[PDB]
Amino acid sequence: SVSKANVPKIDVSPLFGDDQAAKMRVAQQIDAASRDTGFFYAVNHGINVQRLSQKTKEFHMSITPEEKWDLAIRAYNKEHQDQVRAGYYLSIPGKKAVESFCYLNPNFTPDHPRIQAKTPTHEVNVWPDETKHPGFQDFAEQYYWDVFGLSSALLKGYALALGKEENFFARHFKPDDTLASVVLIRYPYLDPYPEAAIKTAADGTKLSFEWHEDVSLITVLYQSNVQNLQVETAAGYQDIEADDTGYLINCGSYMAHLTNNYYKAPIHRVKWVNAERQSLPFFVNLGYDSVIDPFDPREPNGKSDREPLSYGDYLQNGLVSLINKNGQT
Ligand SMILES: C[C@@H](NC(=O)[C@H](CS)NC(=O)CCC[C@H](N)C(=O)O)C(=O)O
Ligand SMILES: [Fe+2]
Repeated sequence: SVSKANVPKIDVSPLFGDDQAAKMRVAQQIDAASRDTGFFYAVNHGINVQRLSQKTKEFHMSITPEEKWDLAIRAYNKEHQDQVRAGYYLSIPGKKAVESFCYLNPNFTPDHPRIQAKTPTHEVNVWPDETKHPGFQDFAEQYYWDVFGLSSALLKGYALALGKEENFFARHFKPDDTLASVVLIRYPYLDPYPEAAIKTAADGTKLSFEWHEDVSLITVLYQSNVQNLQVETAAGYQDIEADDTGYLINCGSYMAHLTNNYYKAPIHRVKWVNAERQSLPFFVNLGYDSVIDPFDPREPNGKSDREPLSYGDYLQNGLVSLINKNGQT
């Protein structure tokens, strides 16, 4: 007997346009959801999301164990020391069910100043062989720019929601330096299902991934129509219903930092469900040196005691802590 969570569907199309009052009315809906369960679905987002699903299914289902070693992150392949973030995250049959492929900003090439200077969190994407996966790199790169465009529009809504000018976050979310990532997650069907891949909550619920706050400004998530997400509320954990036509949005712990917990980063987790499904998050992260002053929209004056925190240190530390709390993925 678990409840459904209030996860309103908000038409974000006005954030792409120039009707200011219409943008305010969207911002009011984002303010309301951000202060309630902390989730909403963005609809009328303009992304070709059936193609995203199909191309991702194609990749996941045609990639071979050989390819996966050749693309693997440092945790699965020691030869691959630079890859802490970007690459393949392998399955372990009998033990670990999930697997995935993470990629970063496509403008991180050997000549980008940030990979010349070896700045942490910045990596050059690895890719499969073009003729084994025809069109995949081109598809994936363009998806990165499509969701970047969406996320950019959402962030104008968050800014307006908070009483700011609309470019308040978005001006620091730039194609040249953003540390945003796409992750293409596969959660497979299996029996026998490997028991070491299931965790049990304090309430008995079986899980594929335990409670956590996201490491992001916001998170912009496509998922297949299989129900799996729960958010923690004052009244206990609630089910987030699936909607494969929409993007599930929520704040991460950096928005909570920037707003003195006014927009909280909702605590959530993933139920274990034995079904073939996709989780494709885009983590909206700012540039390495972005350091917005924390504010407080509770206060007549808007002043916060919190100290600024540069996005790169935030992210490097947060990613590492997520792995320590909830395991290597
Ligand atoms: C939405 C999706 N998220 C996840 O699996 C979890 C929790 S938000 N996220 C992560 O592991 C963080 C990956 C960061 C990525 N490698 C990067 O370098 O940026 C899910 O749980 O299905
Ligand atoms: Fe999450």
